[PDB]
Amino acid sequence: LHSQANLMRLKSDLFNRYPGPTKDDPLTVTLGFTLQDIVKADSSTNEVDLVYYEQQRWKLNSLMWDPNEYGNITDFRTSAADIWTPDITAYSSTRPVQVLSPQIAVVTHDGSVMFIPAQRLSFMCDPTGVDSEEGATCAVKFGSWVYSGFEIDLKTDTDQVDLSSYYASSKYEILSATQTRQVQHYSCCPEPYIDVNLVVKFRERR
Amino acid sequence: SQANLMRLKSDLFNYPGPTKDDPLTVTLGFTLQDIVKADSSTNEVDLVYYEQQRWKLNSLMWDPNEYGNITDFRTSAADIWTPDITAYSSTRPVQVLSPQIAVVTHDGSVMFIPAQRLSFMCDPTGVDSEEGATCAVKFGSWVYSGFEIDLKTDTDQVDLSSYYASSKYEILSATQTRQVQHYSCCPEPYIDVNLVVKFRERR
Amino acid sequence: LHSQANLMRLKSDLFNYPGPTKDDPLTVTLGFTLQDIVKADSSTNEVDLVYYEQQRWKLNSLMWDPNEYGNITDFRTSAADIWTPDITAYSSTRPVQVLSPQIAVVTHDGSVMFIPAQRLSFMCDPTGVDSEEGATCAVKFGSWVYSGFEIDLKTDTDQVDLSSYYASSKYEILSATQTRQVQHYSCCPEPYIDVNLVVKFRERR
Amino acid sequence: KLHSQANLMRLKSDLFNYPGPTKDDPLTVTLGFTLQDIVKADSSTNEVDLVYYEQQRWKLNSLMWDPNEYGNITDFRTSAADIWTPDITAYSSTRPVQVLSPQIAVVTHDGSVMFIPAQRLSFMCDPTGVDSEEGATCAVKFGSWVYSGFEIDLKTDTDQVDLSSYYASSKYEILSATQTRQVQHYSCCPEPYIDVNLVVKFRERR
Amino acid sequence: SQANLMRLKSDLFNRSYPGPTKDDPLTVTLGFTLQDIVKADSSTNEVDLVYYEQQRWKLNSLMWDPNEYGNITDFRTSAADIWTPDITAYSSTRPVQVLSPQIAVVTHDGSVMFIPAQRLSFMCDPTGVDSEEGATCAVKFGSWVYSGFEIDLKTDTDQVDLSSYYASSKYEILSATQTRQVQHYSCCPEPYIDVNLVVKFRERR
Ligand SMILES: CN1[C@@H](C[C@@H](O)c2ccccc2)CCC[C@H]1CC(=O)c1ccccc1
Ligand SMILES: CN1[C@@H](C[C@@H](O)c2ccccc2)CCC[C@H]1CC(=O)c1ccccc1
Ligand SMILES: CN1[C@@H](C[C@@H](O)c2ccccc2)CCC[C@H]1CC(=O)c1ccccc1
Ligand SMILES: CN1[C@@H](C[C@@H](O)c2ccccc2)CCC[C@H]1CC(=O)c1ccccc1
Ligand SMILES: CN1[C@@H](C[C@@H](O)c2ccccc2)CCC[C@H]1CC(=O)c1ccccc1
Repeated sequence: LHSQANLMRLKSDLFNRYPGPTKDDPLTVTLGFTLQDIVKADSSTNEVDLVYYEQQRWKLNSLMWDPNEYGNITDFRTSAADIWTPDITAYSSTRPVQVLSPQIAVVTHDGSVMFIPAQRLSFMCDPTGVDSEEGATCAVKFGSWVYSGFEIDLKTDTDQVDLSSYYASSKYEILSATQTRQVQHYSCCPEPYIDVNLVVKFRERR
Repeated sequence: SQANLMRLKSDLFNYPGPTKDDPLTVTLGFTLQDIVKADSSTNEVDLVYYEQQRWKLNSLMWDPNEYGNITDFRTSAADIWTPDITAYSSTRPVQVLSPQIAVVTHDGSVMFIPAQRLSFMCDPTGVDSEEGATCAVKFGSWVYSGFEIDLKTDTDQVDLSSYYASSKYEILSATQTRQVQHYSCCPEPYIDVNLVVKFRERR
Repeated sequence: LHSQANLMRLKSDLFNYPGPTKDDPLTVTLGFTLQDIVKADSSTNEVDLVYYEQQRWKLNSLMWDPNEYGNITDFRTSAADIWTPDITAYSSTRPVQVLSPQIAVVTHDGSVMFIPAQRLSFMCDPTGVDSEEGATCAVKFGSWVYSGFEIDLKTDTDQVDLSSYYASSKYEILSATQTRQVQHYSCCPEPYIDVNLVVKFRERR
Repeated sequence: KLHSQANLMRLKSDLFNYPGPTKDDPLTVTLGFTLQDIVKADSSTNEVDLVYYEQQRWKLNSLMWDPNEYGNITDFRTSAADIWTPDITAYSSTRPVQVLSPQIAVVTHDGSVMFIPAQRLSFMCDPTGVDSEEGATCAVKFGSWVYSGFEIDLKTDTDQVDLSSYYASSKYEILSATQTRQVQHYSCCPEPYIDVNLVVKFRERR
Repeated sequence: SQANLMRLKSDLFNRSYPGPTKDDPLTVTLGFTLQDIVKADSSTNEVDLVYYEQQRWKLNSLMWDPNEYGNITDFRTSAADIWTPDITAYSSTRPVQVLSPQIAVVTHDGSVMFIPAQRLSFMCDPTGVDSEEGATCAVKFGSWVYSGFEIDLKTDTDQVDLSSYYASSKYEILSATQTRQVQHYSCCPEPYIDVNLVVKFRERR
């Protein structure tokens, strides 16, 4: 019972009292993808639909505390709406992302945050060769829409997409799936933007 | 009578979810109402069902004698904490087919029974045979591990007593089973109730 | 401004109810006007209807004396500004699509009327629709969370209003009835009330 | 510049900080349709989809002001949500209307308001004969859902639907399109309701 | 540095913009980046595009001195925190779908840049797409409610940016131009400004 009034004393003290990153306050977001399924490939429009979850990690000094003086709370679940989250976007989506999981994140006492939204995405992809041995290869990069490498940097823990939850009876078998940090330039802006590029080769099952 | 109830609600409302120190057990039961569609071009199947959810909070307890012998009441689910029970292998956002209103009883227990339509990952191969198709989908808290939310069932049988009698697909069997599993994000295990459905096309 | 200010003052007073109970129960009267059977899907056994649903109920908490409020006898209000019953179609397969403005009318005796137009997909096997005998389907409506002890349902007629049915629909209506029923549900000991809409239809000749 | 926006921000504050029409204080709404396109005709469901915009004009004494007491301001743009708007609805839609334009109205100093939303509407319509020289004919009426002829009256400026912006390469050519005020009874209510009936004759382009 | 920023945004927002007037007009620069022609429907004559709409404008009310806010020169903010122009496609057939965060960048001289990604269905007869010559379609963009006297438009170039066009699209772009036009509409005596996007395209191979 005391435990609950310690948490709401913490949540109140952190929240009731962060404008996003700046070049003076740069931030690094670690990204990693777990591909659950390739649902559909449309060769009349060259759209492919993926189901996956995107693990996101970042850290802020604004959210730090000392467990010692909050009944030894080390972390808490909270709405993603109640905290700053990064605007990590797919570059070649052809439809708005459909969110498949609760929008709840976990804040740890070192100020570190973790969010793992599950999503359905339609993206630009030519499935030619998916009915052949070689299969088809498509790619899609993910990055902050409005924050350049000076404000938001990206990182991965591995270049292999997690395939351990891939749906074993999908219409499409995964032949490879990698995730790789890149740096590119864009017409709007002198400054470079960071992406993590998701490349997947796939073909029709047996 | 009415004054008692509007006093009770304002008293009870004016809980930050479960913690390791204060865990919660949620009881789950499924009632399968219809297998609407089986798509063999994308391997997706669409179900209409209820998700019975039961849990209990000390913070929602009261003495009926102090509130005109009121023992329970209806409230919007938005007025109370509800569990983030999610299908692991959905391919589209869940569509809610019923009012989201729960019932709280004086012992702090809550019952909530939403109707939903879910598209999930399922290969219907064999649905046009005697032996039918078989698919599974597991349900659980997205963000709470077994240390914060535990699950249980009262029965391993999915309720088929209202299943639509003229559906395109007849149900051969449907079971609900609690499992424990690990996920890459986290060292703590997460609990699920796995729904396994066997079905085929109607005569 | 004098009748305008009398209405501001009235809506203030009334709006500034925890739903029905066993002690303070409620009767909702329902009627359906079927405008169209839009689509029958025999690959999924789903049929789509367009109709409007007249709802009536009465709260003592919405009563006022017109003499105290400039002889105002009734007013239009947003459905969100008042309590509305949770009348739900039992066998829907998609969320209900609202086709009309969500505005109710409250009268000085506390009665309320609300008449939402809706597109509904519900579970229906349309087999026989291409024969002289036609197809037959049913969908029942009722409170999701209130039993017969908290909400009762009534109809004025068992005939669905077909006077606005689309004359050039793909589907011709052989009959349409609306019938009050009392039934038990697994969740609960106490029976719930429904109004059962039974439509009989065939492909246009 | 600064001053004229000081006066505008004043006016809006003063006007915004009306319960709809009553029998004692009824309102006349003028309606006019501009048909942009017949997008689709579905003879499997007898539904037709139109894109059009709906000109709405009405006048309120509560929105009246003196231009001379507010820096010679004679009108302003405002969010359609910041004011009362009429609940004009199609009687035979088969799907919720989709709004294709910003929801912004213009209020003039005499209390008059104009609002011209673009919409896509599916409504009940048997396209039988769209592939003949005579074409198909369909009708849909528009009116206040909850206000009778005692509360809201409807009028048109012309019985001709504006076809000057009809899409020249539509799948369907317009033979005629008219808008006509009618009076009718409905089961719910002893009071008659007003509608403007839009009658369109069309055929396949060839 | 955090403090200065949260001091600025606070200063700019909770202490003042009512949109443009005839007395205080605004010029918006528009540029399009065509990403993909996704679909061409010859049964309904609709074509779906994915594109950016680069928008620039400038407000005196959004100006500040960097020396009074720790030499801050710009900042990111949600599109909802500020006024944005109501730039609309004239001939869309469905509501626009937003594909990117709605976040803008404000600079100390009061200038704003906003680059939303969108998918649009618009009116387009794709006859000829299966030929060497291809199909031609056009769609104009402008303020829905502001005339040339309130909002003017300009382009930075006649060339639609094709440098990110999807290389394996079903349709290859033959040309794409963006041209400012002036037009009168039935509602209003004043002329309304548009930027007209004209795209020539054909099936790939
Ligand atoms: C750079 N950005 C790209 C998208 C890009 O962020 C991206 C890169 C990789 C993966 C996803 C998105 C497309 C056009 C929009 C711009 C960012 C942008 O919107 C902006 C706005 C105002 C000032 C400065 C920048
Ligand atoms: C564990 N979880 C699974 C979903 C899982 O909760 C589940 C299990 C069974 C049935 C449905 C969902 C997918 C990936 C996301 C993680 C949980 C998760 O989102 C999280 C976020 C921050 C900190 C700790 C955990
Ligand atoms: C009884 N009810 C039916 C729906 C039922 O209300 C109904 C009846 C006729 C027509 C439509 C709906 C489906 C399963 C859910 C339950 C109501 C229900 O959700 C509930 C929740 C907590 C305590 C007691 C009851
Ligand atoms: C009159 N109305 C018609 C629609 C009608 O307004 C209409 C007429 C022409 C074109 C469109 C709609 C359908 C059924 C609903 C009723 C009005 C209505 O909703 C109501 C509600 C409470 C009290 C009194 C009236
Ligand atoms: C002029 N306008 C056009 C749209 C037009 O702004 C446009 C032009 C080019 C490209 C897109 C939109 C269609 C009909 C609506 C009117 C503007 C309009 O809605 C209005 C409303 C009240 C008072 C004055 C004007």
